[PDB]
Amino acid sequence: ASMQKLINSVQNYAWGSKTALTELYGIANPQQQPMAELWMGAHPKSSSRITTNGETVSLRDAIEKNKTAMLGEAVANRFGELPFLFKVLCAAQPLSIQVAPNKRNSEIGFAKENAAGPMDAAERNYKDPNHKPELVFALTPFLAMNAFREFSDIVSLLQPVAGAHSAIAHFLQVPNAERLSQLFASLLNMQGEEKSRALAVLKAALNSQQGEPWQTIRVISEYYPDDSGLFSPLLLNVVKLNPGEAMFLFAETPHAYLQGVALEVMANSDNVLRAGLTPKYIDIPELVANVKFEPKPAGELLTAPVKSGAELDFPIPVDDFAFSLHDLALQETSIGQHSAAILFCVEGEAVLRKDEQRLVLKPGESAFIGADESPVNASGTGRLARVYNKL
Repeated sequence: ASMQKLINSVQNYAWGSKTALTELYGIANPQQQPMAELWMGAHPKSSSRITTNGETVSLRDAIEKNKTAMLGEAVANRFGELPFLFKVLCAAQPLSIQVAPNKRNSEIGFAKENAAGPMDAAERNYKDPNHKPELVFALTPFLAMNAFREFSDIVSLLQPVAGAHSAIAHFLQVPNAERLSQLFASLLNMQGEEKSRALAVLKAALNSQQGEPWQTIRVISEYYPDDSGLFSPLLLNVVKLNPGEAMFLFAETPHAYLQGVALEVMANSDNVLRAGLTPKYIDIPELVANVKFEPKPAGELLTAPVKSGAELDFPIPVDDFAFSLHDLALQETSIGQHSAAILFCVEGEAVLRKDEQRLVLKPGESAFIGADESPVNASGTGRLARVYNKL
């Protein structure tokens, strides 16, 4: 079959929503497990499957058998694999702050660590040498953190808590990238009485400061009462994405997913460098070496999409993946690409057609389109998201 409806995995991580996938898409959950992520792709931990004959097969194994045909020649020769994983993300709670090292440093990190051999230890930062560019696209109102605030913004937010830590006072005295780096490291390295002091001052400020990002700190404190990451909304932009809005997560930049439901598209890497809101050991020197202490103005945080006909493209500044939304109507529109694609029904109902084959997707369902099977015609109502490669 030219178009392959996907059988996808749902990760039941303890942080996931017990209800979000059910309420959005009607996915069953009779025993009320946490449903954290719905995976669309060919990840070796849990590949999506396709149906042949009647038998199911791993999408990963199927691509493996047939790389050029499935991925296209460009993707096949550049990456050697499907170069992205596409998820629906549905936490019940705020998640860890993370930084993605760039490609060069991920390579260096992966090698530095092997030469001292241990994969599943807590000292380990680099599971592979890939970078991890990512886009998030809000499905429901989505609260996140991304990038450092303008320095003057940080100064204003830190004034009320100047007494929490001497690193704050030091930054306030000269608010520059050097002292921002020292502050960031100082905060994450707070211990014992130094840490209880700082957290006591912060929690007292919440009673006298109103609005954001103070409210965001309250939200986080429900789950991370004893985490130096509670100060992060004062350093990092807090963003409330409306459904349909997106943000690209650049390298070397702290970010976090705090509340809501989104699509996530990422390059393939299992590397996770944390920067707070975690009980795990953090290697602060390694983290600091992979952070660019440059402000990002709020006006620059969301990706500006571009509409052409029925297609809304979200320009991504890397080659690893591309992302577009497609309006559906009665009159078919042709959706084609030089690569493999995954198509996901965001809302309404999608009827895909390739020659004689018809495939209906309801919201939350997806299909894989191999490169050799492009283009397909789409009709119906609502919108289809597509992950692909523009190479």
